[PDB]
This record gives sequence, C-alpha cells and structure tokens, in this order.
Amino acid sequence: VQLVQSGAEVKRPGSSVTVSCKASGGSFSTYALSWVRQAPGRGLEWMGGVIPLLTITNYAPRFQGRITITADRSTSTAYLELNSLRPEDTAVYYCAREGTTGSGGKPIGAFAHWGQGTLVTVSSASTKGPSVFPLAPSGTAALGCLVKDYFPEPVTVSWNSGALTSGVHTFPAVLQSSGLYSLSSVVTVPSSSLGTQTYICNVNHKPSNTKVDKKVEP
Amino acid sequence: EIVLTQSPGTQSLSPGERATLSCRASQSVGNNKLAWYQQRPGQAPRLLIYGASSRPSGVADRFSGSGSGTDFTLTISRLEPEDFAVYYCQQYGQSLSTFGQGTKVEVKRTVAAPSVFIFPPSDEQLKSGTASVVCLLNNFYPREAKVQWKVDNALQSGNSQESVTEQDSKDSTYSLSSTLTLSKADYEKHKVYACEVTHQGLSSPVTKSFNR
Amino acid sequence: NWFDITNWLWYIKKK
Ligand SMILES: [Cl-]
Repeated sequence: VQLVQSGAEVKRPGSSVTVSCKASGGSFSTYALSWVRQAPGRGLEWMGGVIPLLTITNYAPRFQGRITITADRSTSTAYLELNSLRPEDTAVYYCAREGTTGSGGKPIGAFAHWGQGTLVTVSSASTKGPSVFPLAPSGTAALGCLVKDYFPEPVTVSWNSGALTSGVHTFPAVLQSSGLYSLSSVVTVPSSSLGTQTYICNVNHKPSNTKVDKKVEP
Repeated sequence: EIVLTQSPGTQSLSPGERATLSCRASQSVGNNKLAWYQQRPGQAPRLLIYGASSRPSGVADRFSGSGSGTDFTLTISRLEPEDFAVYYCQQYGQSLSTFGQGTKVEVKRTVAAPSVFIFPPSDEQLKSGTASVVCLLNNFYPREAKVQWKVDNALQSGNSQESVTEQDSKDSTYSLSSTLTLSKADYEKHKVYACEVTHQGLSSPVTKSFNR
Repeated sequence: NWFDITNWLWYIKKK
C-alpha cells in the first residue's frame, strides 16, 4: 500500500484548500482513510476520516463545519477540503490509512500507511527570492551565510558543492513580520584554513529560481 | 474529548539504555485502542504498536506496548541510535481520535557550554537599507539556552528571532542562531551591538559584542 | 466507534 499526496500549496487567508491522496496496492473502498496535520514544531492532530464504500465520514469537532473529506473509488483517491483558512492552518497535512493484520485483510484501525505529507502555507505573501549575505569569519573560526527574505519554503543550502559537511549547521527558517522567511547556515573550520581554503555557500530557492554560490571570505 | 498526557515531554537517555514512556488518558480508552508512533525530523510518522500491545510484523521487537484503561506504556528494551526520535500515543476507542503531545527521546551527553560568535551586517546588506546582526551559539548541551540582544546596553525586544538545530547525530549537541534586524538608519544611531548568552555550562553569562 | 466499522465490514464480506 502506497499513498501519494499532491504537492505543496500556498493559499490566501480565507480561501479553501484541497489536498489529494492516491492509494495504490490493496483495496481502497473498505479501509478507513484519515487526515492528520502537524503545524510547524507542533504535534500530530487527527482531523477526520472517511470509509469510502459506505460514504461515512467522521470529523473531529474542531473541524466540523470547515472540513470535507471525500473518496473517489474510480481512482482510489481521497480528498481533504479545508475552508476559511487562517495562518494557524499552516501545516503539513498527511493522509493515513489503517493497517491490516494476518493474511485475510482484517483492519486494525491504527494508521499503518502514511502519505508523504503536503505542506499548505496560509499567507498573503508573494514568491520572492532571498538575498544571500556573507557572515564573514572574525584555533576555530565560524563563518556562514544569511539567506534573507524569501517566500515560500523551502530553501536548501550546501557548502563547497556538498564537499563540506563537517561542522555545518543549517538552521530552521524563521518567519518574519513581513511574512517572508529568513534562514542562516554556518560552519566552523580551523582558523589556519582561512588564508588558503575557499568556502562557498550554495543556496537554492527553487520557486524564485534563486541559485547563489556565495564565497565567504575574511 | 479524551486528553492523552505524555509526561515527561522529553527524556534524555544513553544508547543501550532502556526507556519507558507513559501515556495517561483522561478517561478509559475503549477496548484498549491505543497506538504508538515514531516520528523523526522531516519524516512521516510510523506505526510501532496498536491495540495497546500488538506489534506490526515489520517493527523491531525491542518495542513493546502494555497497559489498559487509562495507563499505557511504550517500552524500548535497549535504545539503538535510530530510536532517538519523537513518540506519539493515539487513542481510537471512540470516534473522536486524539493524540498525545509527544515525547522526544534524545541523547544524554555531558554538559557543553556554547561557543559564541557575533557577526555584524555585511557591507552588501547595508547598501540595501537594512542591518541584520547574527549571533551563533554553537555545539551546546543541554538544549536550554537564552540569548538577549543589547544595543548600547539597552535590552532589545521584538526585533529578533532565533531557531535551533536538531541534535547532532555524532556529538549530541545543539546549536542556535539568532538574528537582530534593524533599518540601516536605526542601526546607525547606536554603537555597541551585543549578544548575551546564558546556559547551564556557563557559570555567568557570556557576552560577545562589536562597536559599529 | 467509527474506528470499528471497517472490521465489521471485513467480517460480513468474508465467505
Ligand atoms: Cl522498527
């Protein structure tokens, strides 16, 4: 059983989002499919589920009035609709299907099968590429790059095209009052290397096609 | 609504040690429909135990579940490196399913004070009308740390943000980055930019600073 | 309990 979700989406406040979950393997119609979300740095929250053959939904009271979960047996696809979006709805949304036990397909209720998740970002911001600024080094020195003012997630950072990983720390982004993200990436190295070795941070922000290879020097 | 309490929310343990994680329910869980999941950073959760004590075929037998009613336990007989992760309990004994808040099992190591670095704004950024000052607290343990920004000794509020890395897989430390942001014009009103750091490994606060 | 429905369904659909 494999569950494959639709891709990340940015939604405006007050809008409605639809996330899909396509199942392949086993039977679709007779097993319970639920939606579980996780806001950034927070825990898992069960939202609701559906049993497709019976068209019986079951919604958490917190979402009853804003959620619709549907199932299309012809495509083995389940859908989550969530309305009246607010910034608090920014989260990774997972579909999760109950497991089975034994050889006869007996269901277990608990969620054995999970999709990859879908990040839904609720924001009024527009796509923006970051500026990339050096954090210049002053037996160990620190140096880094500041990747400032981008939207939406994600940004990836490497150093020296992936050759430098020891001592690298790439931090979680923070969301600024502007509704744009900022992140930093740093590395510590021997002070004696600063004269001779080159350090370059490779920043990739796909949505804006920002690809910067910033040499950081003393 | 059944409230599931996972306490403590963090356990600091060593590889090879046993772990027992508590899930207490505010009401009896119907038919012991209590599941446990593991979640590592950047990954979907994974089912370890269902029906309080049943273990899916694929799951390591060092994980076991027990308990009934309102009092459930996940036991990890011997912690492997990959077992340091977050564990959630979930009840599904009534139509409103709920999860606990999770318990993070992290690696205990010796106390390590942060190495502290401060970075002035780049010339490039200053040309653009903004000044970001960065403070790095590197490779410390435990995770609890505090940074305060002071500008000519005035404590700052509302103009900084920070974040923290996941525990390092090799040395079991954390690092933290904080950014203070001002307009260029405001940045140019002040001289001394300081970050003051508090941590268990420091007998008194450490300040790194520069003069604009 | 909604979480028990599919077990019932499984049981009655066996032959
Ligand atoms: Cl396992």
